[PDB]
Amino acid sequence: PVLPCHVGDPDMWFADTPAGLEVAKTMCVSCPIRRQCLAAALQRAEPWGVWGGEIFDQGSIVSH
Amino acid sequence: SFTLLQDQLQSVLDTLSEREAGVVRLRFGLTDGQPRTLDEIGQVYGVTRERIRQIESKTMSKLRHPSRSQVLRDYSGTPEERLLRAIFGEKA
Ligand code: SF4
Repeated sequence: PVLPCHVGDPDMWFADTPAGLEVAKTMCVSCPIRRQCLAAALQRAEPWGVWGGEIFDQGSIVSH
Repeated sequence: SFTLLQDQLQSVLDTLSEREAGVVRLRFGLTDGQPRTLDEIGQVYGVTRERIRQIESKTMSKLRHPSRSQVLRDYSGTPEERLLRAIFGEKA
């Protein structure tokens, strides 16, 4: 069951630029477990990275 | 089975930077069996305890991420089993 984040470099989901994070967010859109990944990352309060097609910051979504 | 876990864990850690994998190995005692404090790791690398704290937090997040963690799904006491339980919590 291919997940988009099994494609390319894992560090794409922890990119050092806004443009890099936008690419990772776009990869997640077609993920078959996207909403489950988002829910679980919120529960764990992931400190950074793209999870469920959203950017995390100290367990919060960067929405703007 | 346990040797295959050790091999797979090594392969996942080898996808991190030397510094990233080094902080995780020293924190969990993966090489020498002795977990090290953020303080001890700062002294070894000549980096602030605060930067080591940030690296540990950010790297554990990378290791939970399915991009790195998926392969480990198939798989207490040992450093390897403790790292597994820090990545997967209850799923161990
Ligand atoms: S939603 Fe989660 S699992 Fe799916 S591609 Fe994005 S990060 Fe990977």
